[PDB]
Amino acid sequence: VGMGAAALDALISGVDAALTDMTSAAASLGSISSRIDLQSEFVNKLSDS
Amino acid sequence: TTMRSDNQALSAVQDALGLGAAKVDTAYSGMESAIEVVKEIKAKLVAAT
Repeated sequence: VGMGAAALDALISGVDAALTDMTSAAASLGSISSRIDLQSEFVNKLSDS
Repeated sequence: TTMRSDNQALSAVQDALGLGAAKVDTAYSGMESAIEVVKEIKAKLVAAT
């Protein structure tokens, strides 16, 4: 409500930075999930052996 | 994901561009009307000299 041009640009930049950080966090979570899947299949193979 | 976000931003910019084009068109129509009226005024005055 009545921020002005400079405040709007600062808010947009902050929102974009937060989006980038949270996208990085999502990528990290996906990597963790992939590592969990690999660990599961390796543990199954080791138990079978 | 970053490029999809940028695409959404570009769509918003497209909507803003349409709004601004409408504003400029209205202002330019008003400008033509004012120019025609002032030309008529000048013609009347040079007749009245």
